Amino acid sequence: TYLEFIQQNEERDGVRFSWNVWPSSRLEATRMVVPVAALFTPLKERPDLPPIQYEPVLCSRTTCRAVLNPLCQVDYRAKLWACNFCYQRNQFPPSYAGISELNQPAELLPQFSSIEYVVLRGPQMPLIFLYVVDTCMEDEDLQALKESMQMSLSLLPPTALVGLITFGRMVQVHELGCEGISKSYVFRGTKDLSAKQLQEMLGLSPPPSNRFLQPVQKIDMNLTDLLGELQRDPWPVPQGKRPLRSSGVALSIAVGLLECTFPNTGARIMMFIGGPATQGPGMVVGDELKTPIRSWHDIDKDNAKYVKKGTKHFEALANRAATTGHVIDIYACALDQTGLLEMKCCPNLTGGYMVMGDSFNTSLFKQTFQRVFTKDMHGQFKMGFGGTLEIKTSREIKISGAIGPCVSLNSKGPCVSENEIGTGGTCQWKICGLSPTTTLAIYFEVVNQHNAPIPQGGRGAIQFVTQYQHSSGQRRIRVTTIARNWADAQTQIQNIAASFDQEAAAILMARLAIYRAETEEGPDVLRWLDRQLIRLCQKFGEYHKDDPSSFRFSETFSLYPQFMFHLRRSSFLQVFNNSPDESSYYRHHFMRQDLTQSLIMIQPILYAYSFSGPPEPVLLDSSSILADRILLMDTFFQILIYHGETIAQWRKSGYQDMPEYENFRHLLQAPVDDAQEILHSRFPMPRYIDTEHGGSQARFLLSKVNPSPILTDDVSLQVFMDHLKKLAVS
Ligand SMILES: [Zn+2]
Repeated sequence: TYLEFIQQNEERDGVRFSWNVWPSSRLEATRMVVPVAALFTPLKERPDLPPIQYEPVLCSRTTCRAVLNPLCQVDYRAKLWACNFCYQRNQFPPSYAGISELNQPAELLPQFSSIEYVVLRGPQMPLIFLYVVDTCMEDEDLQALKESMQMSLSLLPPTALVGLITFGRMVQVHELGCEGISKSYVFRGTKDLSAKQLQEMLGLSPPPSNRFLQPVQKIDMNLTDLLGELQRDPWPVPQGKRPLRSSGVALSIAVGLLECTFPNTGARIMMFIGGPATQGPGMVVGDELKTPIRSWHDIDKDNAKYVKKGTKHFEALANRAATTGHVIDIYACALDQTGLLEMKCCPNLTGGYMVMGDSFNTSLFKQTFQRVFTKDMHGQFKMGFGGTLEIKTSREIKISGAIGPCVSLNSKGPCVSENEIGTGGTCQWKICGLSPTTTLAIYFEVVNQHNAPIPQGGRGAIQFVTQYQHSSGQRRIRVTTIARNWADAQTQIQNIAASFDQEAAAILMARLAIYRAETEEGPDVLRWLDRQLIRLCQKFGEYHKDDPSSFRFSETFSLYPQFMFHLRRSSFLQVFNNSPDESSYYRHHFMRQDLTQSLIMIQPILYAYSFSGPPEPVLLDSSSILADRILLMDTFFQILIYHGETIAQWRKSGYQDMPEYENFRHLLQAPVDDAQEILHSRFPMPRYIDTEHGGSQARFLLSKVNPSPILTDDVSLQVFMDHLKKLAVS
């Protein structure tokens, strides 16, 4: 089964390919409109497998150096292995001399196609956490933020190094390790500062001691008291004015601080803001409340003064922190926009988190901020730091590029395609921050000539190697080797077509579309998206020419156009009903999510709970809203519960509470158990809504159903389908 294949290979290798059978011909690979691409989760949580306590064995050929993997043929008589990539014959290290067919090392076993090594790379390093805190907010929000930060301090490893940079109109860099007296350097939040500047201005260069960054359990009590001591920015806010907030200067100081003290090691720069930057480089809006912040209309009509300048400021800091190996988080809670559009590149490129909300004094934020510090079954943070991702391919496949939370390392080589996609031109990327959630999209190109024979073994291989700093300080190397069969398209079209993963392809094409819209500022992303959908219909559909009623799709393709119908009208591509900060927020989380959550984002799921049936997903239509059943809707960003008319009065009357009807008792608790399960797992925490037929709060449900570029923009899926069928049969 291909369903069973897709599911097993993601659970084991954390990979979802657009096509699980690849065409031998580079010419026919183009003719299949969706490229050979994969969603890749490098740290896919794998509790069944143990960590391997020795060094990976590497192919001795200089131009290759691939890791020993289960696809390598082994001469158990001669104690040699042949690399599946370059066919070099390699000897095993003398530790393996007792290798045999029935007693082979872990890396050769098919259960370890995905494997993690624990290696020794010199001195261990403690985790670093730099809190950059906005103090231009109300005392309630500031006090609530103080609790969450004190709480996070209690969870950090005892050896972890912490530091505090507070800022309002001024930027104050605090000094730790000093007890009985505390110093602080104060900067104007009006001028920018470089690394070499800050080093000389702060005078920088077996228990270790740095002035600005100190161990947690060693200076634990002084800081948690200080966070409670922290009060508002003392400057008064005049009439109709916004506080002078200089977040861009504080971030530049925070980035430059770690840059010339602890470069090239794990560090989180966590910026908390309760409003937009109003002063200094990186400013998003003036201090006059008379002038509104932003809108997609203002920037479109070129009426946004501070957008282009401020964006360049944060882009410069993002590439400095990514080059240094540092993570930048942004926790923004305010009643209005905070500048996420101009700041998105800092978490987007370093793998840092982006969190939205109305205030810090909400359940939503407090629960989200502690999910950041979720520990695994061994008591260690689920965070990884300074990940280097190297990909190696068979000589018939080249790498077009990657799309997701990463930065290119500019590693050229034979596997790198000349035609680039996303973050391309390299076979290595840096990912400063990652978790078992982090999912990149890698795009490949079949290079084998059209009339060339099928490659040697009949299957193409791809190896993913991820070296990262574990949250325990250990150096880990995660290796995943996959293989898919080559196919002669001239004789095996149905084999290729049957291996199509429509869910993976839809998301893989979505990342292309969103990257092309958000980056490079494409004007007609939909016209590309519509054209590719029509070709896929013309290629893999069944029809008689000029007969739209004849058109049909097999089960392997039938869901793809519906995905495209919701994608092209979703908030990731149509932004003019959200604020620029909101649009950047949705795209930030989509670009780093697995397949399951990505499908939920593009096409929200609607489960119906009715008698005489288990919970069944139903069409996102007003027709699904029936009186007999209770429906759950997941939007990823939000969860909603809705009860029909007849069920609404049953519950208020209390038949649930009757000892007669245990029948109704479990029907109104089943979706709440299911909703609460998604609540306490997803990151960030989604906002939750429970409503009924009266539905004062049920407006978002109806706004997601029946809500009101060659293909039609009509809201009715059928009208979109009948137009797609018409064009596919031309
Ligand atoms: Zn090799």
